[PDB]
Amino acid sequence: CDAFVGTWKLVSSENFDDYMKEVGVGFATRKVAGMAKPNMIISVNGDVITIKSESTFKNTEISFILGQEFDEVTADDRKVKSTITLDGGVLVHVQKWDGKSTTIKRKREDDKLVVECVMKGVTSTRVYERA
Ligand SMILES: O=C(O)Cc1ccc(N2CCCCC2)c(-c2ccccc2)c1
Repeated sequence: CDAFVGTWKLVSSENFDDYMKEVGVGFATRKVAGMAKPNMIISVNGDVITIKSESTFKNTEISFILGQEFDEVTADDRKVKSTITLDGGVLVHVQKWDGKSTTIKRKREDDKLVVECVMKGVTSTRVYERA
């Protein structure tokens, strides 16, 4: 994951409110979470990848090994079971909870890190730049 490592800042978002609605996030959390401009900090130590999200809304952190499921409390307080893999150079993060599923893909495109969040037919695209 060398080209993912570093400190990234959110610079654009599209369709995120609709993605959060599809996920089941309530009104007040959507409003405050949608305002956030997180920094995403990605690091690797051996086989362990750590992704931190720091913002005025919440500070979260996950550490994981590719292909190995882990339990995650999301920023909107879902208790999910997550599995992250590398598929053709894209980090693919699947979250399962309550019979539901959402997929978050992270990829390098030019000097950006593009984050695509999909729930059923709804996609949100979040673009990060190096900090
Ligand atoms: O990291 C990304 O930008 C993609 C992504 C996906 C889900 C997010 N959650 C879970 C869905 C409800 C809102 C919070 C967030 C998020 C994290 C920190 C502050 C605001 C938003 C970011």
